[PDB]
Amino acid sequence: RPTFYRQELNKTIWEVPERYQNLSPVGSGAYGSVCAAFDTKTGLRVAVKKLSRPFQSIIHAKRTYRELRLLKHMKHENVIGLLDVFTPARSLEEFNDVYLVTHLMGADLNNIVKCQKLTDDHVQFLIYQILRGLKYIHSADIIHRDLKPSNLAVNEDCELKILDFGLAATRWYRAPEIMLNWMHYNQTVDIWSVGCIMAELLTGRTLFPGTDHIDQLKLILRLVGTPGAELLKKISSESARNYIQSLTQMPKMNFANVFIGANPLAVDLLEKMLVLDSDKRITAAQALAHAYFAQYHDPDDEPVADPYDQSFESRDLLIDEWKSLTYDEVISFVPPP
Ligand SMILES: Cc1ccc(C(=O)NC2CC2)cc1NC(=O)c1cnc(-c2ccccc2Cl)s1
Repeated sequence: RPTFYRQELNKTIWEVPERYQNLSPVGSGAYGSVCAAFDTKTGLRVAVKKLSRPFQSIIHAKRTYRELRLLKHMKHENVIGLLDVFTPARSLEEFNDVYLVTHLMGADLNNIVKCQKLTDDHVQFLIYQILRGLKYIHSADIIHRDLKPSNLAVNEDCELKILDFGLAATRWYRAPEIMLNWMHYNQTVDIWSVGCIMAELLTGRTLFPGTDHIDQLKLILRLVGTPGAELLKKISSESARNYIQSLTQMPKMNFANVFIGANPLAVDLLEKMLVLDSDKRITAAQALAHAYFAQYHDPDDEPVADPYDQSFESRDLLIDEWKSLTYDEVISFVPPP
């Protein structure tokens, strides 16, 4: 057991071992607060996350076990992986703090579009890596649900890593079915997000930069028109169907007229991506196979995930029960070489 040292960062109590040094807060990191630190041991720049009130609510205690289980299973280049997990606790009886350690990422895609248009080969490399990462996550029966440039991490070499997966001016990449309560969703809700992101990289501007839920939707549709005949029947919700008919009937717009000068194959993929029909929306594996990624697509170098036991998700257990399962996952952790 290493020696732990206490410090106060923006009125937060941080008790970390005698290896993580010069802790400086960076951003957010779902269900917690993130710090940039220097790991003695390896001599690397790492990211340290302190989970916020891990065992204070039923939703938190369940989410804490969920997050730790995900990080211990993720073994992929385009997916954030777990380097270390610690607690200032000696016994189960004093376990009320959880810390997660990962590699420190250079930047996020919110700055990688900020004020300049990207080259077509740059977009190709970024989107191919998002898709490769999503393919692996989806094969484990996990979906991001809140995919945005904020949780897409890049380094100096443009080597991408997906963050904050499987836990869920912000909802600008939200899919129409998981917003307008349409047909019982699938994994391609993330393909919609990939589509909105790809468009943003090429144009340099956000595709649907709404101000509220009503605006966001009018904007999505000022480009895909209104659902037509075969699709209007598929809509399950009695409430939201009243709004679709309330909207002025918009036609489907040509993506070549909005994405001017852009690669014809990039237009085709975006059109196969930004499909209102969740049933006909292209999958991560199918989108990798698309002609646009001819230079990068390798079926032999696009691995699928090992079986992920998610049976705990159907389990309704008490805080102290979830607290116990988490503690065993902290002590059973094998650090990667
Ligand atoms: C430390 C940590 C803990 C958990 C998760 C995570 O994704 N958990 C979900 C269950 C799957 C991610 C990180 N890791 C980070 O949150 C960051 C690493 N580097 C970051 C960064 C630093 C400076 C500038 C830009 C970035 Cl993107 S944030």
